[PDB]
Amino acid sequence: SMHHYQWAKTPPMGWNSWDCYGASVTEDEVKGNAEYMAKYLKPFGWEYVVVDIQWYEPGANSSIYRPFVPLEMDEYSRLMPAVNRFPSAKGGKGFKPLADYIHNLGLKFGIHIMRGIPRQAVHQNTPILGTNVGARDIADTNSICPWNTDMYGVDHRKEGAQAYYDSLFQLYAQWGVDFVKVDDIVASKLYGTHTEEIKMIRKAIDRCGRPIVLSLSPGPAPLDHATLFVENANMWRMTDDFWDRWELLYDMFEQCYKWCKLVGLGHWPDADMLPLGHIGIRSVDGGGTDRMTRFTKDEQRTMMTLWIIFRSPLMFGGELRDNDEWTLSLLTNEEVLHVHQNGYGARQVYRENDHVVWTSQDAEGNQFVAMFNISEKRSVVSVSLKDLGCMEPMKARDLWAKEDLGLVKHQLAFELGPHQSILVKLSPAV
Amino acid sequence: SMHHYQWAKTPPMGWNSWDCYGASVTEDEVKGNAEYMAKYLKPFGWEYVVVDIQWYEPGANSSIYRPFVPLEMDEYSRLMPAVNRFPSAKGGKGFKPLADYIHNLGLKFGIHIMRGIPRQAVHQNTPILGTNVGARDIADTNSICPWNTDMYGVDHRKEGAQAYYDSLFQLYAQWGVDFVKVDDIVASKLYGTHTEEIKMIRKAIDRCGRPIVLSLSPGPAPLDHATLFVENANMWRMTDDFWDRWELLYDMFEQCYKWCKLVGLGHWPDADMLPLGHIGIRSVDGGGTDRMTRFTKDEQRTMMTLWIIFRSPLMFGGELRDNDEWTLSLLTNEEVLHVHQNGYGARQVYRENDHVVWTSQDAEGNQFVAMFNISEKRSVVSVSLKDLGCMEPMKARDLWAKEDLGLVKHQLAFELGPHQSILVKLSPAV
Amino acid sequence: ASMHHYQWAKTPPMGWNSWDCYGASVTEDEVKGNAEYMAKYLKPFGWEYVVVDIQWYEPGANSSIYRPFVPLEMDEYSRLMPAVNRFPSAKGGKGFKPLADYIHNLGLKFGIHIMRGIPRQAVHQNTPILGTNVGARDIADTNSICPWNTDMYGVDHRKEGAQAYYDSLFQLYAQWGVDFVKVDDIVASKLYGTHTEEIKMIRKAIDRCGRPIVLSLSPGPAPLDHATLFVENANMWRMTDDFWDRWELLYDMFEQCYKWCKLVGLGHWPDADMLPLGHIGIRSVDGGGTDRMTRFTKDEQRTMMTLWIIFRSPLMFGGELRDNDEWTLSLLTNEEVLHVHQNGYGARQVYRENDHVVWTSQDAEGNQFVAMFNISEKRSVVSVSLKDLGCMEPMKARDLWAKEDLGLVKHQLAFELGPHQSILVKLSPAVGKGL
Amino acid sequence: ASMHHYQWAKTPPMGWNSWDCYGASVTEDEVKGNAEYMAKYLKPFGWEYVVVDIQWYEPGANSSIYRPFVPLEMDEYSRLMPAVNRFPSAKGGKGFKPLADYIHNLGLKFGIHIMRGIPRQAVHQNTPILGTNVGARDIADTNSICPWNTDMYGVDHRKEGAQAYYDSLFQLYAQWGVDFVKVDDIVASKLYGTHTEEIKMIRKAIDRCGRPIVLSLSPGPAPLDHATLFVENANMWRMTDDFWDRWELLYDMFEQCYKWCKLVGLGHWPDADMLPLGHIGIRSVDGGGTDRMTRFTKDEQRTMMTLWIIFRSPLMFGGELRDNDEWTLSLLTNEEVLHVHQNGYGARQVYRENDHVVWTSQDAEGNQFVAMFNISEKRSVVSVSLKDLGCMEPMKARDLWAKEDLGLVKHQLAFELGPHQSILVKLSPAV
Repeated sequence: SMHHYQWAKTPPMGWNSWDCYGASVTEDEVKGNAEYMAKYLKPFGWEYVVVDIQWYEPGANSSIYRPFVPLEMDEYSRLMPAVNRFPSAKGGKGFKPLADYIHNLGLKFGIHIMRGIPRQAVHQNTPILGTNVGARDIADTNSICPWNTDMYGVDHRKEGAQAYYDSLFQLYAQWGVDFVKVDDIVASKLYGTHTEEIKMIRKAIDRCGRPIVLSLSPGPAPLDHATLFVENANMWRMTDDFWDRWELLYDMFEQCYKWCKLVGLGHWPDADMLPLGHIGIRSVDGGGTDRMTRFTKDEQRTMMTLWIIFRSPLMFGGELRDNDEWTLSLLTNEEVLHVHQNGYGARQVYRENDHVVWTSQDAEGNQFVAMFNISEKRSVVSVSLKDLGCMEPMKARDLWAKEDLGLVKHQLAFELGPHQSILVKLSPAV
Repeated sequence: SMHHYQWAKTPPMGWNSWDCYGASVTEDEVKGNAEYMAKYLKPFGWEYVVVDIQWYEPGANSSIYRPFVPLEMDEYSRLMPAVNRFPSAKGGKGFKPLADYIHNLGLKFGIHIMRGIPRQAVHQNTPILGTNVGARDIADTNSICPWNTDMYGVDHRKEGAQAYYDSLFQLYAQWGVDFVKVDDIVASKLYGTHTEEIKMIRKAIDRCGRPIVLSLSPGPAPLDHATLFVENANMWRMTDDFWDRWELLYDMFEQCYKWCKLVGLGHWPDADMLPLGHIGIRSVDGGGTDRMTRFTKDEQRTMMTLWIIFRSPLMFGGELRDNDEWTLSLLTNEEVLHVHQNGYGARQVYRENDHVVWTSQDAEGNQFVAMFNISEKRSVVSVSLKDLGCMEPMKARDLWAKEDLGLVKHQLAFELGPHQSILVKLSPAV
Repeated sequence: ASMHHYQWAKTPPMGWNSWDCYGASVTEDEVKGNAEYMAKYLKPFGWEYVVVDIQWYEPGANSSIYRPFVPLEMDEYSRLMPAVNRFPSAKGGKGFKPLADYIHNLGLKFGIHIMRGIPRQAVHQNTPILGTNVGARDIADTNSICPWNTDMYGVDHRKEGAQAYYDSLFQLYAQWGVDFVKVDDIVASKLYGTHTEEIKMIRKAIDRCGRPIVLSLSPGPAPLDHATLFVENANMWRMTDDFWDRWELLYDMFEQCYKWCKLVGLGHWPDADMLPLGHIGIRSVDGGGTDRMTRFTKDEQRTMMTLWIIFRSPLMFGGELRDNDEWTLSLLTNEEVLHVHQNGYGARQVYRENDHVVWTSQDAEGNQFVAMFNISEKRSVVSVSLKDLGCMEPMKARDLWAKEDLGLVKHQLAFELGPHQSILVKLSPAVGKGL
Repeated sequence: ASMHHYQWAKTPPMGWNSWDCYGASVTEDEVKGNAEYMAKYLKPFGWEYVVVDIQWYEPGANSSIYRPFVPLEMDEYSRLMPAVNRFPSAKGGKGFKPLADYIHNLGLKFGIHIMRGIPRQAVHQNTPILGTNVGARDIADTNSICPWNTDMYGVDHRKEGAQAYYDSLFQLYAQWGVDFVKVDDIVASKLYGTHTEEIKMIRKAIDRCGRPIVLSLSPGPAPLDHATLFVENANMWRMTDDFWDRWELLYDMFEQCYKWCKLVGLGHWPDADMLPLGHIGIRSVDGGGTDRMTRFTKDEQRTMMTLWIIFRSPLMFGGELRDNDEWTLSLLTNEEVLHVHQNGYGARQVYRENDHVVWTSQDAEGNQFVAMFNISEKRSVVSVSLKDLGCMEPMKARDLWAKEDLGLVKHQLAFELGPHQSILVKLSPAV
């Protein structure tokens, strides 16, 4: 129904600078991660290189924002890249040179924005492109982000509000942006979902003339706005910021369950970025510092398995150049990636005693089953073929291990350690 | 496995005794409505004859309950039909004779039940079939319905709880019940959604060996439980009790918008019963008494048109034998019903200035467009073919009037009075 | 002091209550034994109420955990009655009169717990109401229960006969000689909030019954939003949910006292709940414990007594009195401390900072009382200046619990206090007095 | 008894406030004209505060609707200052000292409105805080705004300098001669609830400034949960959101008085808000009205005065005084009625039933005051027994507004009262 669905026919795959560099990534870091993606990941689908929040804040140095500071901005109230961090942006070029470089690697370019219009623009009353009202005249008088001071909300009832958002996506299209992650929009402790700005952004993107995939943040996303999200966004965060802590991974199981009927071509509920590999380099969030992910290998596989079968977008959050062989292997298993790319219909078959099973299928007769022990004790997790809707015996294969398991006549059953999972393909017997 | 979806491949259509007779319908009134349906309505899909709440309360005489009164019940804590109101239930036969009669007319039989176990069973500690525990041992000590005194909630953690629900659906299956409307389960001012009982009921149905369509009430249904409802129920009420008042009809537009992505084969968000024809005979609800519906003809058409394109179940709430020719005409237009039976993908194309357009399609390429003026002022309501996704000129037909309208080149546009609508079919031009 | 019933509780009620020791299950013999102990060791210090707590009408009660949907003992007018197995003197329809007589003969007063409403078994049978032709069924609220007890349904004040039922209850209680009623499921409720209309019906029933009956309301937390209602209708009302011998609950009470201090006055006492001292949990499993001596340390026990004393909470001892040791009894028989509860007024939090708190009050003879508390986890000096107390000159100081003169204080009071430890001090004039 | 600042408001403050007539936009000449009126006609009856309401620091203010995000008049120490265009005597950095001097010379007292916090522009420019090496930006809360005005950010009491900033504000206000401050965005907030920590900083700043400054808090509804806090820190606090000349809001006040009546006492006055009487809405558009005489009927006006009087709310006239008619003035100059406000105590609701309400209070000479109200839509007799008043014998009765003896009353007071009409009666011992 919505043309923009065609811009994300499978769930977006890429890298995002937040978990490794907070608000502070530099051009060289972005390029290095892009070069890695081009070389090792791109043939497996990984394509977006996304500069996360506050690329317009020259003094950013962490995940903790420096409040009330000046921001780089053009003459039409539009935030611009900090030239110290992004030297190719010198001379008002913005992100075009960086985006060109990324496109020349065969990749796509993404940016984070904060909902609204900068506070400094509203206080100074700087101009808006394409109208003779000033920034001050389109601001909401009662709309802020509770955890960041950069912006005020834009009031869609005001003349010039749509013009401002149109002008942002003109700029981003000029730069060659392919993806935008809009933040302080899905959930807010003070205000709830900013629905009207979502609609203004949808319209701005549709007018700018370029395919720009729309990601919305942060969660938890209310189901009450399911129709709005499904129709307007290509991806939307189910949860608040995800980190390498078991408790947050445990919690994702329920959110997937809650959102599974709204997953479909072009509109992807988002389990958030993958905190794998080397993270916390200039981020202090998640209760950690400079580290390798604190998820155990079992937890890492559990996460990948759930995000894969659910069909979350996959946005790697570590510094890619520091990946070891293990970490790279989580990204490049063709059999596993078939479930994400070509599976559909994912659903929770059951959840009982902290054992969970999910299943999906492809168009070729295969059924995929992800079985999870999300308890604190080792245990056998099982599911009958009848509960999967398989009426005959099936061949089983462990997709992560790439290992035939033989014929299964009645049930699948595996001993799984705490937080451990397995992903199995069932197919018709020979 | 959602095998129960197959029991409601299209949204259930039928008649329900609440709006005309409150809690107090008699066997004769049910039979008469069933005979009418067999004769005039069955070829158009109308098939369920549903006895609404409190068939077990011999003194019921209104929509206002008589609180704390004795209820008709068997020896296993199961409510039974009141023999004074349902004479064929003499001798412990329950509803089997009535259901047989209804089946012999080529129709299906439905009943209303209240969640839980009767308070009188708990207080007397009457037995539960198939166990040695008593009613008192399975009751929740803190679960009531705030607007009816008949039951206490059942506690799924107690031994015997599932046995009790299993026993209910064994009885209903013995009677030949094809449809159950379970109340005090979706929403509750005191407790929210009774999720655990929904699951016990799903299980009891699945175990009883007969196809029984599951309807849940009352709304508003939380979007947060969309997965649970979609997987467990065939229909669930979006709203608190719907009545012949413009305000409630106006409000339904938003609920349909909220629920539209969860509508699909086997699982139907429910806009509630149609307060058409002669209602309020022994009901005082909705702010009215014995009357013909207070919806104007335009309003009645507006309602039918929205429920049709949305694919709400259609449960007629008036005393059918008092239909006039106008009222019957709302129920026997095959061209309109096709949109309900075979349409899919219904969505709100836009809502602006209290003008609303919805569209859906069938697999044969027809596009259906419902255009609504829900404002207080006459106006032209229009929509471009482009916004419908039609890339060239089309022919249009008014489905209610059964009248070709000719070619449309750029936009559909009609003058519509306040609260008036039209339903149009678009197909390729010659 | 507009309301006549204020005169029935000029000082905050003091007594004993069966809940913390015996749950819902106390017997006549236990009640009498605690009364006898009170008469002989406590009565000269103001302890006078002997309160039979919840479910004296439930013959099979055996714990603090209620046995749901069981038969209850009741008369022919929908009124609950004492279980005769547990209260043998109630045989022959006499109810509590004999037990109350016995208590009155000791020079004490008698109290009972009731649950708001009318028994569900009355409403379902539709049993009669004294003094009217409507039945129990016709006065019940169709949407009013207690979420943690199944005995009753609420009564709907709009229905004819509702007031007659409550009047009839207090006619019964007056006939028995009841001097005190603790009405439960009325102040707070997870489902419904405060049952204001029933509070008013009960005020009226009491006023009509012709006997002075002190009205206690339970359970908390009491909303400040209903401060006026509570102040004008009740003699005491619970500030908190059930209090037990856990430091965390005692720590929390400091804030609730702060919140309620301006509504404390003659006849109308915010209630910090019963004192879980001595031997408790005999047939109670609440509070996370079983049969035990209170888990409060001695310091905690003093800290509790000190706050309740200066605050002017009602004092309802919750342990089985006959098992008191010397230490426990000493908490109850210090006249110098009790003077602060009986004759103090104006109690206020002077400050709270770094988990140090100081409260002060005074009497009409110009003595000033100061309670100082370390509610942190570390030993520390807690101090307060005379200026902050409003004392303009040097004062003599005395440690009321220790009964020990501390000498002259020129500028400030200051004491090293262990974690959870407190002190209660009296300040009186030095200028103008001999040496 | 305990708090020294109670002695600065031994009776409930009485005065005039510019909001209901001039919104945010009053001028020096308008203030001075109202003050002159007060001095001439009102001062002998207790009216003494002349209060300049919100946004005296916003030079372009022109209504009750704020002009968001505009630059504000401010000194080098992040402190808002009077707009010299509106207050010409403030020229040359003198602030409100000349105006306050003029007012004091009339035998009156001077009040100002402030918004909680520190100005956004000070935080963005990081202007200094007097007496310290920190800046405004170092003391601001990053998640604390007013939802209905854009001028300030909240101050974070945990930060070094925070107290110094509020101390500096009250040093300025004391230098000017301020005698009363109304602090807004502090009692209630849709986003954040009661700003309890800033109330305590303000209490402390006032206590340190060396001058008696009566502390009024706004806006309501004030939560009873914070009764202690308000009673101990403030001289008055708003029970309600902004009160206007609409029956519905007057009707609602009866319940708020009932809820707050036990916390009324010397020095600490729950506040039923300003009196929308006389000529209001001159440059205000709030309350659903424009330039007008109050839409309260005479009966409603009396009913309001009567409740505020017996309850002992502060009395802050909100109209342009110079346009009073003889009627309006009469509501302010009845000494017999005012005695109930000045010397009454113990006010309580005797009952409320069928939209009839009776309040009573007394004085120390044993007079008893009874206010009887018909707040229904129908004419009716409203009565109350002497027994319910606690009068154990017959009493003389006098209608205080009419100044008319009514004779001996043996058993009950009873009067036929129109809808929204009331009466105020004094009962005193017979012979």
